[PDB]
Amino acid sequence: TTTVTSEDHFMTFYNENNKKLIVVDVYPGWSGPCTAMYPTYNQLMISIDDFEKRIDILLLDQDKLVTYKNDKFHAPKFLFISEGKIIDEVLGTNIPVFIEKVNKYIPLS
Amino acid sequence: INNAYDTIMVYYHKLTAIEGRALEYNNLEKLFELQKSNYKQLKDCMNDLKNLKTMWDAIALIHFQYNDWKTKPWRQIKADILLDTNKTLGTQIKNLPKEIRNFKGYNVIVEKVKNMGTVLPLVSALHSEFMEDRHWSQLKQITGTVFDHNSLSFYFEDILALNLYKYENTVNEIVDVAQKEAKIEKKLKNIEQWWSKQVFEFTEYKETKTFASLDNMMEVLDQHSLDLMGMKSQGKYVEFFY
Repeated sequence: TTTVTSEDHFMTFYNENNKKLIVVDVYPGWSGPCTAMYPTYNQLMISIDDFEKRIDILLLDQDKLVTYKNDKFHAPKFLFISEGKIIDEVLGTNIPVFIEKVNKYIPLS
Repeated sequence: INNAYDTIMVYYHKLTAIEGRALEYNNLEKLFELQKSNYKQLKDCMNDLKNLKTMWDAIALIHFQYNDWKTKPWRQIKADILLDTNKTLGTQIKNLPKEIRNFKGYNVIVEKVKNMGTVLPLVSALHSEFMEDRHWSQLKQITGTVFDHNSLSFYFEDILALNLYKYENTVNEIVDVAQKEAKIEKKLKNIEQWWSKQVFEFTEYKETKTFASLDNMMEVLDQHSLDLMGMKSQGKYVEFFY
C-alpha cells in the first residue's frame, strides 16, 4: 500500500508500483471513512501484498484524484494503474460490511 | 505468480511481432484476404493468453484460501475449526461455480479445489470431539496413519497424504461409529448421573423412619433401565461400553 493525499499523490503511488497494481481509493462510502479505510487497508494489504502479491491500494485523502484519473484514462471511485498510467476505472460506494463490495470488486482487468 | 508475469512479457513480445505483421500487410495492401486471416489467427492466440491470465488469477486466490487453511491448522481449536470449516466450504463452493469456459486442463485445477472441500468436512468432525482416542486408534489401524485424532498442529498437512476420495468412506464410517458412541456414552453419563445423585429421605411415622416419595426416583430407574434395555438392544457403539 502507498497511501495518497491527492490527483498527484494518486498517480505517484501508481507510478511507484510499476510491476504490480496500485488501486487508488478516492474517498469511501461515507460512515467514518478514514478509520474503516486504514482497517480495510490492513486486511486487503494482507489479501493483496501477502496473500495475492498483485495490487497495492492508495486511499486518496479527500481530493478529486478519482475524477482526474478517470479524465486521464478516457476509458467512492477505484482507479487501477499499470506503471502509473490509468488502465481501470470503477465508481461505487460501500457501507461498513464492504466484504460483499470487495468480493464483487475481485476482479476486473 | 512469477511465471504469470513472465508469461505477461512473452505475450507483449508477441503483440509487438503481431503489430509488425499488421503493418507489413497494410503496406502491401491490394485487398488480400490472406493478410486479414493471419491477423484473425493472431487475435485468437491473444484471447487464449487473456484466458490463461484469468486462470492464473484464480490459482492465486485459491493459494490464498489454501494459505488461510494451514494457519488455521497451527491455530487448531475445536470451536474455531468447526466455524472455519463451514465458511471455507461456502467460499470454496463459491469459487468453483464462478469458474467456467476458458481453455482445457481447468478440470485438473477444479479437482484440487474439490479435494480441499473434503478435508474441510473432516476438520469439522475433529471440531465436534464426538470421537475418543480409542475410536481414533481403531480407524487409525484401518487407515494406517501414524498421526492420531489430536497429535499436533501440522496434522492438517499429514491428513492430506491419506486421499480424501480414497479415505473419506473409512473416516466417515469411523466418524459415524464415533457419534453413535458419543450418544451411547452420553446416555450412560445421564444414567450414571441419576444413580450417583439420588436421596430416599427418612420421614418419621410413629417412632419409625420411612421411605416416603420413593416412587418419584423409582420412576427414573424404570426410564434409565428402559434406556439400558435399549442400550443392550443392538448399538454398534453400544458394544464397547455394553
